[PDB]
Amino acid sequence: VKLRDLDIIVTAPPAPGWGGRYWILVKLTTDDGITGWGECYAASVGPEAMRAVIEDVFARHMEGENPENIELMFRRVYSSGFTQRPDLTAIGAFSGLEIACWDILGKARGRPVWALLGGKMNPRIRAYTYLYPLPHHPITPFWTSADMAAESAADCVARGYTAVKFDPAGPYTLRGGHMPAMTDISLSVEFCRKIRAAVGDKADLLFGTHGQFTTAGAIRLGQAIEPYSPLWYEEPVPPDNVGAMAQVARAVRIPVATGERLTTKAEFAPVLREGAAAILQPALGRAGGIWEMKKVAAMAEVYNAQMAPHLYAGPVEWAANVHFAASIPNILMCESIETPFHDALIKGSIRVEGGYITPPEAPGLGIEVDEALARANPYHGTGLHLEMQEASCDYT
Amino acid sequence: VKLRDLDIIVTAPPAPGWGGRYWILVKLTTDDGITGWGECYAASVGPEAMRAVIEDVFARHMEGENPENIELMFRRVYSSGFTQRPDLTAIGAFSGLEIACWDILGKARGRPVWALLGGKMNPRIRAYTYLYPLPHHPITPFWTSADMAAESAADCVARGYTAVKFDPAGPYTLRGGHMPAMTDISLSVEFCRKIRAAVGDKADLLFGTHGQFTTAGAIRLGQAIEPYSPLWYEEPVPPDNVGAMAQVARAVRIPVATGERLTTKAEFAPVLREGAAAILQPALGRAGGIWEMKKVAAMAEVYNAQMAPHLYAGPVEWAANVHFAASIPNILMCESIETPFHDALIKGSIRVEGGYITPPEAPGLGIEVDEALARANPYHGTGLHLEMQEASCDYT
Amino acid sequence: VKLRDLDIIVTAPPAPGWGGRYWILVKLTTDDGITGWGECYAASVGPEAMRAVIEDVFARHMEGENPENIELMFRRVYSSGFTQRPDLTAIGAFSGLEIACWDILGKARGRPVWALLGGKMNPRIRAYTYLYPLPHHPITPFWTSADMAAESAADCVARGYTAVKFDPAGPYTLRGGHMPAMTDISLSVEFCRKIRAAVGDKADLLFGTHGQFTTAGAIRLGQAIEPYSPLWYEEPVPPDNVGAMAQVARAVRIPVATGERLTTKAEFAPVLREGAAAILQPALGRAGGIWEMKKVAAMAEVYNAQMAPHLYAGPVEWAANVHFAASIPNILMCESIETPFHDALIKGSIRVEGGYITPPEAPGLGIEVDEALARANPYHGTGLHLEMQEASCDYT
Amino acid sequence: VKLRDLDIIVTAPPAPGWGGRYWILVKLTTDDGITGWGECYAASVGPEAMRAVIEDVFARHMEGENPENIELMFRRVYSSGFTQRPDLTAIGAFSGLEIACWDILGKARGRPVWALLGGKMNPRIRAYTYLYPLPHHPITPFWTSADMAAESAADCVARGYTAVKFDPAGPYTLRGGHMPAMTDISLSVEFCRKIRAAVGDKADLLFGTHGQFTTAGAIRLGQAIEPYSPLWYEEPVPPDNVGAMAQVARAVRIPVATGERLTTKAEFAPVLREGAAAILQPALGRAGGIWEMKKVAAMAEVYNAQMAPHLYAGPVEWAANVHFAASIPNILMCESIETPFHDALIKGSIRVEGGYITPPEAPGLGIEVDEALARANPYHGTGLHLEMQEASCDY
Amino acid sequence: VKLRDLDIIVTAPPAPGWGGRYWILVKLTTDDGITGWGECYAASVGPEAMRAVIEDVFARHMEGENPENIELMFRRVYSSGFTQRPDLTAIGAFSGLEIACWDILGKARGRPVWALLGGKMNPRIRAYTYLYPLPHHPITPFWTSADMAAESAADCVARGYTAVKFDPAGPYTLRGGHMPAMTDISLSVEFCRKIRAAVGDKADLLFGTHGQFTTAGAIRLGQAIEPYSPLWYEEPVPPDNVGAMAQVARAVRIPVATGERLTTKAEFAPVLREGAAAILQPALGRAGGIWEMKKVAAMAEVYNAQMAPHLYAGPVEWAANVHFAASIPNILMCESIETPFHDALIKGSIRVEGGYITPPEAPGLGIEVDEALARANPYHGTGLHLEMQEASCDY
Ligand SMILES: OC[C@H]1O[C@@H](O)[C@H](O)[C@@H]1O
Ligand SMILES: OC[C@H]1O[C@@H](O)[C@H](O)[C@@H]1O
Ligand SMILES: OC[C@H]1O[C@@H](O)[C@H](O)[C@@H]1O
Ligand SMILES: OC[C@H]1O[C@@H](O)[C@H](O)[C@@H]1O
Ligand SMILES: OC[C@H]1O[C@@H](O)[C@H](O)[C@@H]1O
Ligand SMILES: OC[C@H]1O[C@@H](O)[C@H](O)[C@@H]1O
Ligand SMILES: [Mg+2]
Ligand SMILES: [Mg+2]
Ligand SMILES: [Mg+2]
Ligand SMILES: [Mg+2]
Ligand SMILES: [Mg+2]
Repeated sequence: VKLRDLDIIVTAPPAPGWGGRYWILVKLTTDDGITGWGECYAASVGPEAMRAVIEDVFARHMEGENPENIELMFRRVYSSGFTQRPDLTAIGAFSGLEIACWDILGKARGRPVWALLGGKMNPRIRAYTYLYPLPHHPITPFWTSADMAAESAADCVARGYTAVKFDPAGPYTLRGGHMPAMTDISLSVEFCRKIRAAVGDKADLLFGTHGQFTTAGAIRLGQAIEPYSPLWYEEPVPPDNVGAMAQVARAVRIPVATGERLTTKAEFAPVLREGAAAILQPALGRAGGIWEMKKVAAMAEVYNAQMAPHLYAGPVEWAANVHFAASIPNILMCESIETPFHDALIKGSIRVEGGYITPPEAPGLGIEVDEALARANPYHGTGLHLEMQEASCDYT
Repeated sequence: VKLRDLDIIVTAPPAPGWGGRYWILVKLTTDDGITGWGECYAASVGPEAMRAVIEDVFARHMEGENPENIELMFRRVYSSGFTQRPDLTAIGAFSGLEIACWDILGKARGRPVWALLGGKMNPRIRAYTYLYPLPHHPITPFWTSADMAAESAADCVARGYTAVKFDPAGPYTLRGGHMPAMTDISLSVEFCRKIRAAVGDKADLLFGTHGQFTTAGAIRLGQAIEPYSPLWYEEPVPPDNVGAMAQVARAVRIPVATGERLTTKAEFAPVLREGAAAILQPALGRAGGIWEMKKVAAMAEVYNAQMAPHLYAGPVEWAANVHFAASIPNILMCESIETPFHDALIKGSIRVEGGYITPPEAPGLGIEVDEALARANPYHGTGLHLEMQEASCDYT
Repeated sequence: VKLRDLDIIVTAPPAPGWGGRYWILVKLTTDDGITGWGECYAASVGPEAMRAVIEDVFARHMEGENPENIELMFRRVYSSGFTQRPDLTAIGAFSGLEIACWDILGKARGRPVWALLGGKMNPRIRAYTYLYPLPHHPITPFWTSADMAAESAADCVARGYTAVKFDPAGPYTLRGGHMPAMTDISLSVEFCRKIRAAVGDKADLLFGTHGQFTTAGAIRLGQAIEPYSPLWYEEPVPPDNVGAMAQVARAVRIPVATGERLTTKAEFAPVLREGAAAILQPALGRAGGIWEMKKVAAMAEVYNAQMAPHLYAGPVEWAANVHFAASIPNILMCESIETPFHDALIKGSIRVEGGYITPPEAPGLGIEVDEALARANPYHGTGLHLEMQEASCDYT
Repeated sequence: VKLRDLDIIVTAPPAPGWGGRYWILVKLTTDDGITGWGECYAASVGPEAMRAVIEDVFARHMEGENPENIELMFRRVYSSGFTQRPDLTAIGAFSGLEIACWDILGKARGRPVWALLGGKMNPRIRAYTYLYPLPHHPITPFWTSADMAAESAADCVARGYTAVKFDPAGPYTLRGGHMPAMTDISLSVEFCRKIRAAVGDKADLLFGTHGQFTTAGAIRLGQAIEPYSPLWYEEPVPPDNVGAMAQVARAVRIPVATGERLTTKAEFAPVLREGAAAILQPALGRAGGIWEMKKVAAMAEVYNAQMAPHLYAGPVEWAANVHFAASIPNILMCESIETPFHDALIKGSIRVEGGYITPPEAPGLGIEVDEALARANPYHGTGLHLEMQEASCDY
Repeated sequence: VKLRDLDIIVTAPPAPGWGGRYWILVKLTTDDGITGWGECYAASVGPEAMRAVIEDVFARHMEGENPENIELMFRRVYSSGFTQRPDLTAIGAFSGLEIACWDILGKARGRPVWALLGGKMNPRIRAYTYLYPLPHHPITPFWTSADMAAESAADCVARGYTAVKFDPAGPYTLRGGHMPAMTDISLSVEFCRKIRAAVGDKADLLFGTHGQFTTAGAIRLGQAIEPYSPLWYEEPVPPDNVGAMAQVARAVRIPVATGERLTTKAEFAPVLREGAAAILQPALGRAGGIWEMKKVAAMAEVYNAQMAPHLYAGPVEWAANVHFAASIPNILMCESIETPFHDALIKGSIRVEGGYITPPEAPGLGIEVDEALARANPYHGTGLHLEMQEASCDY
């Protein structure tokens, strides 16, 4: 078969909007009518600019191609316009389209995507979630309340989650790395202490930092939270300096996790080689798609390192994560977001049950995308999927 | 003053089209009506998608801002959408806009841009050019003809050039690095031998490769051309592997030059640190603009390394290169392209004279852009500025 | 479907016998009657012991399993008996069985194997061959005759080959590395000189050493042959010391190729990481099979390195090489052996044509194995596929 | 003399089966009637296939050879079939045969094997044991019971042992390294705390992990057990990544020990060179035999590192360990397993006495193998000596 | 048996005295009357002081000991007086005594020494020699004559030698490394050119420098001789800086050989680890003896490096080299000196024949030492075995 048609749907999750301001869905159709769904993860520019980028990438490198030719299509986009180094925006476009190709391939083969990726390694995939406000928690105060976070952790654990994520360490800003305030450090310690007291040995603590810090700052914060045995320390520094992250990794006793803002094996390889991270967290809708991330997973294997696929986006990218995770021996866990809208968008096709995800057995990604629901929920705002503060860190 | 309006003009150089399929010009206007001109260098996606990207970057991060705030505007774009690592496409958009800001600043200050960048280091800037066919040379056979290249080289020296560039080493393809054919090596040797014979000591040879090669291939080719004392070996490998390039630099006795496909100090710093290149060749319309490249020039200084700004684009980016070059102690030379169209587009405001460029004394970039000429030459081709071949290297 | 039956056929090539004393072929049959062919490359012990080893591996880890589960089956064999490090014999057994699984998968999917491996990268694959005696050459004197080798090189070029391999450097012995005799060095120079004269730019020289040498000896030999621009220097030292090989790589101006005696990504990753080789030459019937070697090919990509699959065995392993090579962007060339028996054994299903190989379009490996022919050619000797002599290097 | 005959006996230890499902014994006879016994440690494939491998290795490289020629026979097998890099299965076959050659050599020389290896360094060799259930302990609950492990440790100390080993860190699986569960870490801390309280300064704690973990996971577990001063941290990661293990060694304050799944000096040298381990634990029946391990012991010397020969097998390999250990300056301790079957199989010829082993003075390995007993205890299972679980870690 | 008696004999080789001013022979006798011969290589102080050192070492650490206990006796001497780091003089004394122990052990075992060292690897051992004046060559002009050296080289080849050594690079002085004169480089080039022309492919050139040079000077000299493909570049810098030798190794395309002035595995291990030398040339009478060098040979194996035992001493140390070399898979070649005195002192027991040495089959070192001849040739001078001049390099 040959790829023929592209539809792009930008959809806005209802309030409180866990998973960001909008999700960029792509729907591909072959010349014989098979449809595949994918999801792009790219917000350097807004959704309208992303539409033009996606349409270009598809028309230029993919339209009329056999969807089997995943290596070739990656090379075309990766090399586009005499580049042949990672383009964060163009590869974001490609990744979503590549995921749709896998959905198509599974349907054409009559097999789930994982069955095409070296088969099943994992009959059940360990899941985790951020700590989100419970219904009685005021949303804004929740983010700096250790007490409320501990309640959310207790509820996650009751529900079967074996790991929970939180970031009490303060705002990320556009200036780059900063030194944490003493209050950021003490709050981070309070969170770890209270969450550990609430979950005991029943769950791991995932310290979900957002690249806020200088190397110096990341080390000072890291050392303070060591006594609570967090399973990982995520993005301790901004994503533009592998050497700086390896410095943090060598100086703190907590495993460093990173990858959500990185793209292609050309960026993941140095992270491993320099010892910057032990746990890789690519967003498949950003990092080059399923096949490219299989290449990265194999690289992680020879460093005795593991994958933990990123999710702060919709259930389509999450379905890609699940098939990917089902097929690799070095899976740690899959980030997950439980909301009515996430579930409804794929008609409950794949779910976290008792803290774990069972790989679907249906063909392709094993999802039924509610296209009507996505279209009934357009994005009207002027913001990006996520945004970085302009105001500096508060020391007063 | 504040940045107010943006106009984007995509212009096609007339046949034979030295400088690529199209140039992306940007024109900014302040709220007091000062106009500034810049040029973007970004072709992962085509002109129409780039229009949308540039509009987004301007409206989101720059509209309404004081043009003095160059550090701030860079931080905004660089961090946009929770990224804060180089985005080749978004920073390409910013870079052109940043150059227009400098044009505006120079006009507001009543000074040439170089005077705002630490003043004048270089009363004259050494230029170079590719070897282009002479009026009596057939175009297609020229590129693989050592005899014709040598004739072109003699002509360049007659007109005062002290350095000439050529790439006789074969096609660059989307597959990534390949091993050169024996004929690629022999042709490269023949070019270097005959061009050296033609120029003697009057000019340097610049071996202007396009990242065609595996590390192994780059070393085999490099050792073969060493006897002709080429001043530099440009992009010996693809731009997505700093360690690989450093392996070439250590294994060949020719200084390695690179950078036209890199962006921001976050990418240039590791190139220096690992010893991947001795000469840095940013395209200012790609790499973050003038101020960001001043940062890189300072970094090159503490490696006893030099800048050689890239030009395979229009005279507006070139003008930016000139002001940048004029203000740095560690300038090697400025890539230049002499066509009637280049000259006409800036109304002969800045020219190579006897192999050298005098920094302009007029305010701003010191150019008068022929906007009418640009608009009379629209681009409506289907191709990208430059493109990478799909067919493999030919060994037969 | 499920794997059900295994047949093992050990076949001896007739005269002149290029490709070793015997080939170990495996035939797998599923519960629904689909057949797949593979080939094991393992001769630490003889074919009778290997038959017992292959039976054990299949029954313990593979019988009853869905052939899709390539990741899982590799993990089972690789970890077998609380090992989980490379076992050369056990993995040799698995590799052939794994290749047969791929033949089955392609047949089940109705697609060529390469189509299941990320699709087609290479519509034509560059082949090479050893220099073999011409009909007018006495066989034994051929191996040390530079004059005859040159004739054979010209012959290969006339056949359309673009690279030729030869080893004039003397015997490999069980003692480990030795220093070459002055005669070994002079003969190697004479070979390179006369072969280069005979082929000019029409073909590459592949210096096909067999790990005879101490690090010191390999460097002395390497420097002597540099003037002839050999494309690679194969196994300059024994395969049991990555650091020693990297020392050679750094001290010689020729790219180092290795891998035929290595197994799994666990061994190939340090080779890349330490810069021991630029070109990886796994024997797929030894190194863990097709999928494991796709993992290695991906690792080679992030070192800007290439694959050149090894062949000193039958056409079944070669078929695996072809499908593997068809699917990777970083293919250099495929080692090939053109004998009447190789061709007859797969009924001319896949052939070298004018120095290149077209990937087959038929399902699975795209071969029709002549089982009757393999069975009519049993192995009756007491030797191993290849053997290392006991007598030392001859300096007198 | 010349090696002429090989006999292979696969024997199964009676329940509870401390030492694994089966032991592969080899018996070599020279042309003038001297017999030597050795033991192979190799289970990538089962005993049936191993018989075929052993027969091949012996017939091809050793039959008809003078047993003095240990360097040559090693080179022959190591290089077999144009290989000349470690083959886990072929070298496991060779190792047992090589041990048997040393038994023969000792007998022909009229000297204990240690006497031929540079002489006696160690009049008494420090022994250690795993913690095994006491008679009143239920077998299954014992492995996760810190209380019972502490009781067993106290008993070990009362019998003279100065070091004890235990692994409470959870299952090893075929998937490769995993992250420990919080309960794996807490249980490991509980074991270390209670065993340390039970033994005080009277014994060392040996944290006998089985390569279960990712580098990250091994560092998290390792840091938690540091306060109890464990003497070593064994196989913290799988045996297929020297760089990963070196990362653990640099990041935890406990000496790393490894080697039971490694083979030949070609694999032990990089471990030392990269600082992956401070203590080397080859299984002599796997790693290339006695002489190859003397080479490794010498390499360990120039890294100020020590040897601790592995034992999860029979008394024959153990006897090889003792002679090896007696002859080296850099011995730490010898792993030992005390069962009635181990003792009976070598007719009580060598024994742990009060936590230490005296090198025997009799010729060869100084053992009398009860061949009849070995033959009366055949292996009837379908499994391997040890096996790796398919199911993942339980969180 | 136990070591009981020590006799020291210092003997001077007659003019022209190839092999140095004197050789230090040691003779050990066991309590049951077995005799063993060894040779010490130690010249920091003269023969009389060395006598006192050897007597002390023997009486303190070895007398009354079973000669089997080679590991233990080395540890004793190595650690003597709270040292436990290489003492050139003390270990030089031990080394000769250790060689004598091996002679005794072989006699007691009824086997050649090589048979006790892992058996035979090499049925014949490749030999080499310095280029010595031919009978019609004037001795003094010979050392700086490329023409005469080439004649001697052609003669060596006619006699079956496959490698020849020479040093045209100038004097070694007590000052330490110096820069070669242009004439030193030119003469070295002339030597290499003319010797290569005389031997073609029939022999290797061994550039046998004596540590004359600074790192810079060694690199300038090394690059100039590269075109003639010398097999090795011996001791390019003084033996007291591993990092400096490694700098030469990385900067010249010739393999570096060293070790004659080094002692124990503690010094050879860093040489390998840092990549300072690819070929190791211990003098067994200096470096710790046969067993200690077997440890070093095993270390060389895991660096894919080789041994070339040093000889500028008597036939007793040479006998030790031969047995050592016979037993190791990684032998390159054995330095040899053919003089009437060498041959007579061991009664022609072991000889170079057609450029190769056959390991003896007789018990022990397989030599019959002419004790009477040794005593008939005492050393009468006041000098040292070799000496370093005080005058600087001549520019
Ligand atoms: O600048 C170096 C690059 O490496 C990666 O860590 C980041 O993507 C960054 O862009
Ligand atoms: O691939 C690693 C990064 O380094 C740079 O060389 C490339 O642009 C890439 O983004
Ligand atoms: O794969 C690398 C090797 O290092 C050693 O630790 C293992 O034996 C493995 O085979
Ligand atoms: O000896 C260590 C390993 O490195 C690799 O080069 C060989 O396969 C060997 O097994
Ligand atoms: O000079 C430092 C040490 O290194 C060795 O090379 C020398 O023997 C010396 O003792
Ligand atoms: O072992 C190498 C040398 O360095 C010093 O530490 C020792 O004394 C020894 O002589
Ligand atoms: Mg995150
Ligand atoms: Mg260029
Ligand atoms: Mg080969
Ligand atoms: Mg263990
Ligand atoms: Mg010397």
